[PDB]
Amino acid sequence: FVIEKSLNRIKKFWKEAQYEVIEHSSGLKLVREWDVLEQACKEDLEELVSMKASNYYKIFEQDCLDLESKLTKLSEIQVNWVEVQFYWLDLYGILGENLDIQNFLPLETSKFKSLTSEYKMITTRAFQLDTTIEVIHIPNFDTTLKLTIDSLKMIKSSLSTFLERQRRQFPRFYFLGNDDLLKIIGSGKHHDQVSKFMKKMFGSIESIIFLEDFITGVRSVEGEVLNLNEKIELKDSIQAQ
Amino acid sequence: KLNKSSDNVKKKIEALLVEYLHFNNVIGQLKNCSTKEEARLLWAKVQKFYQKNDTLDDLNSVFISQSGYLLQYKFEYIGIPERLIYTPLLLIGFATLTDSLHQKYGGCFFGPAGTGKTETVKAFGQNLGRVVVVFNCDDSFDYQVLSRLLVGITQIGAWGCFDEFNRLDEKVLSAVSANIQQIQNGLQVGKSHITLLEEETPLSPHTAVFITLNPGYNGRSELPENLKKSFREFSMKSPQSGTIAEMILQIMGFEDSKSLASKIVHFLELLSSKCSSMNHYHFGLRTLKGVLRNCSPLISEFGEGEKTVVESLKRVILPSLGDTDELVFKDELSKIFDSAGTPLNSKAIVQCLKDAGQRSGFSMSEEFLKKCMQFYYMQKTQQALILVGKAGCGKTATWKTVIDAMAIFDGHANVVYVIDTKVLTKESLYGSMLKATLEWRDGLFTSILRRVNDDITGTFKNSRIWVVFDSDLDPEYVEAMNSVLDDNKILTLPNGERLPIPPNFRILFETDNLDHTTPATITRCGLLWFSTDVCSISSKIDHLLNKSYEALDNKLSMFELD
Amino acid sequence: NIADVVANSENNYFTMASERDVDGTFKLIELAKASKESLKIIPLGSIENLNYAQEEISKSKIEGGWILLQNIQMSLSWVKTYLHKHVEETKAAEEHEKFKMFMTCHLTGDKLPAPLLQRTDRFVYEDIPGILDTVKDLWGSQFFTGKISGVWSVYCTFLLSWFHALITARTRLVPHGFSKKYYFNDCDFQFASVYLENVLATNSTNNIPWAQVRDHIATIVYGGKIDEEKDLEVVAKLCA
Ligand SMILES: Nc1ncnc2c1ncn2[C@@H]1O[C@H](COP(=O)(O)OP(=O)(O)OP(=O)(O)O)[C@@H](O)[C@H]1O
Ligand SMILES: Nc1ncnc2c1ncn2[C@@H]1O[C@H](COP(=O)(O)OP(=O)(O)O)[C@@H](O)[C@H]1O
Ligand SMILES: [Mg+2]
Repeated sequence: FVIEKSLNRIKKFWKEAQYEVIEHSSGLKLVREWDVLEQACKEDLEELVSMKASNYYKIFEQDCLDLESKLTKLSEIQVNWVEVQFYWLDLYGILGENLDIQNFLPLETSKFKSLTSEYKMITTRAFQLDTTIEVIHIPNFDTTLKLTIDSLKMIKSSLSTFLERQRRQFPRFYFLGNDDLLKIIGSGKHHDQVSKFMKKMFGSIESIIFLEDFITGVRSVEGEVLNLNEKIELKDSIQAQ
Repeated sequence: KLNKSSDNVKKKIEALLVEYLHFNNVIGQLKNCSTKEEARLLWAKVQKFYQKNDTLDDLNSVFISQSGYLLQYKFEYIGIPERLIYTPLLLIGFATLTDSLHQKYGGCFFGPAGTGKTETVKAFGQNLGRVVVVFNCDDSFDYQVLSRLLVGITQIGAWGCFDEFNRLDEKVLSAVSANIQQIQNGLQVGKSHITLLEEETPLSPHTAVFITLNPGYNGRSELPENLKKSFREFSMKSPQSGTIAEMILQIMGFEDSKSLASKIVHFLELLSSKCSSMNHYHFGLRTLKGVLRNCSPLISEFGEGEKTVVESLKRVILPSLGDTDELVFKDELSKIFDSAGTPLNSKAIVQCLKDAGQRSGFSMSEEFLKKCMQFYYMQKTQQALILVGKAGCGKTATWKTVIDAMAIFDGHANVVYVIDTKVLTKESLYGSMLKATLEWRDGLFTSILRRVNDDITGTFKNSRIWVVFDSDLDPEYVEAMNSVLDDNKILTLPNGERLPIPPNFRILFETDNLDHTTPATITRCGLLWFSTDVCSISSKIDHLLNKSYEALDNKLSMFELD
Repeated sequence: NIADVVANSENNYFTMASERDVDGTFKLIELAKASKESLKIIPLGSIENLNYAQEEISKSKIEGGWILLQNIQMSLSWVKTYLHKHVEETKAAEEHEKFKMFMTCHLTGDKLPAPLLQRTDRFVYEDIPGILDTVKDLWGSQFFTGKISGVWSVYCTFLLSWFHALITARTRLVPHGFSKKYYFNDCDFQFASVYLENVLATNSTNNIPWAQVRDHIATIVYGGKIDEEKDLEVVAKLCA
């Protein structure tokens, strides 16, 4: 019973464990606290593998093998699931919240929308189970997560290449982080919040002076106004770079 | 024309006067030369500007000549930067940098901190019309950002300066040394494209890298061996403090500026030699420049005489000094200078302090009034203050009394948030991010900063805000508000958005030890030092008795109580 | 000498250390031309040279030719990660074709790995040439590249070579001469020679600009490294 009680405790814990979810503004179900159940699964797997060392392992070998298989499947599910959520959450900050960036990247936006719909369907299917161990019984759950993580990583690589090309277009952008560069790029129709990054990419220049749709000049960090010779005309379709 | 000009054009005239004083100094030196050979010698060292005429190219029609080497002038906007005074050491530094750049080498300055290496590099960049970008080292600074910045520098052809290149972890040090060596070899050889950040990027031939090395624990810090071949070191001697002070005083309009500068420099070096060495004692060039800058608000109150200088020295130097050094400071001030010791604009505020202290129960002794005056005059200039003493000095009594007195005097309400910086974790003080769902939590300091900035009630505009960090401060906690401490005065969160602090937002550190704070923090904040108990041993007994009596008065009859 | 310790020893690994003032790569070139030749100079440095070295050493351990690595002190990181493990794996140099590995380090340089140093044979270079020998070497090496300007350039180069030799001779004595140990490599000589050529080209073919030549050489070229007024005035009076 010194082993029976440990196996019963493992089963009892896994018959009640369930991930905590918080609703997202896009309708997705985000999971909080990935660490607790992952650590519990890993520790239970270590306990199961150390159980085989005891010579009393034969009596409960069948149950130990069933639990070992179930927990290995759950670990393989969790490892992909956490990072799928991480990549989707990172990419949603870039795409899906700004129309201009979506216009710049139509293929990436379409693929991201399809991935979001598929992941939403999978998560809605999985969270009805009310238990985190029953998710392994969902058919092709792991393969769907692998496809989603691969597509999200490829989208992220495409986005990174696009940002590097954008920097190479205007080398001053290298002084701005990816977040700031995307804030500049997405500011298509506005083209007035770019001035907040002037002190970062242009050094002395603090902001820009816009008159109607013309750039009359810039001003330094000391408040000195510099007036351009020919005022630059801005349109809605003109790129920030 | 300076005295009758608006502030924006006052800055421009003050920046021009530095160069015109340099012109006058050079012409005066050339006049006294007894030989044409000596005149040519002296004229060679001085940085001479020229404009080409046979070259149609407009942006490259102006070049700089010093010691026979020609450097082009890039017409980048530099604004109205704080111009450095043209000391002979500055001209030697310019000549060294020009000598290094003529061979497509690098430039390196080394020497004790405070000799003006970073500022010399920046001023050399300014004189050529470039904006030298500074790479602060070991300041929340990783290697990916260094790779990105170096790629940007190479591609745009700007000048880069590695301030404090001696302090940074060895791994990033080696990686950045490799990248810098690649850049320098690409410059010397002349190849169009170089391979850094695992990518082949174009290299502009106008790129340059400068490195400043502050002294290490052993002594003179040295470049890594690989970089030693592509860089030309240069020792930065002690700056000509007399010339700097003299020119600054002359620009400020002070009469007898030469004697005033000599007296200030002599007094500060006497303080350095006489006072007991403490880690928070800095009487270098930065302290002298702060004293000189602090004279400007005092000009209206006192004038442009020596008394303004003496009063500014008492405002800046004195409150940071210990008990044994206060008498040394007083003796040196009485010896070098001569002042009447009569402070102006210290009559109504003194009465407000007396009223507030009487209301709170404190006894206005000499020491307590002295410390309250030092706090009140310190808080006018510095946004952040550090009150240091021993347990029971009177720090919280001092700032509570002064805050109440200022509330009475100016009529401005005071909102005081007392925060124990060490009780709360950093994630609980500045807020934390959920790595699983990316939901930012405000925290404590950021929440009240938001409330102050987003003053929906409209009261924080007409009131002062104080946040007192009562617990002892440590470098890690103050590292998250170093941006607030800088002139930027914005709270740079790790993520989310940036919060700018209003002019009303004051930060106080009511600590008792300074054994861990970096010198940058204490030189960015007004340090007030308590070396002795503010009140006597009987004033405290009287105050405690009065407090107990007023506590009992709520439940006891008048006759019994009296 | 290096020849005797190379011949008498059976190990194929040598570490010929020296002071930062003088390097004995020419001595090793003379040794190579004396016997077995096939010596390749591998200057450690940037990543391209790093890869070239890590490939050339592997090629040489098979083809058997000699190879020399200069300034391990600026490539410890690759040595700890590559050279140390490579020499440990190829400590059986006899199974491969016989080849000789030479490392030039600095006594005042950084710490070297203990197993590498204890396995390899060690040697120290102390041959400090006299003033006249240094003058002769500098005078000979200048003209292998040809002439650049008039005869006054040659005269100024001669004067600068003598000055460089005197400075390097003085820098080896402490506290007499220079109060601190300073290293005046060939970069200082190159910079001074370029400045002399510039001042001769721009000004005139006359003996006029000495007043600024001395000041520039004393206070910027050879005076940059110096942070002591005594050594600065020593260099100034030597220039005068
Ligand atoms: N003028 C005064 N007259 C009488 N008592 C005074 C006077 N000034 C200060 N005190 C006494 O000294 C103390 C002032 O506060 P105190 O310096 O202890 O606080 P703190 O700075 O928050 O604490 P700590 O220095 O121990 O970290 C109180 O005990 C108060 O009664
Ligand atoms: N030639 C100069 N003229 C005016 N001010 C100077 C000069 N050199 C240095 N300073 C002052 O010295 C202060 C500190 O110099 P800094 O460049 O910070 O030294 P370091 O480079 O060693 O950190 C600066 O605030 C600067 O104003
Ligand atoms: Mg500096």
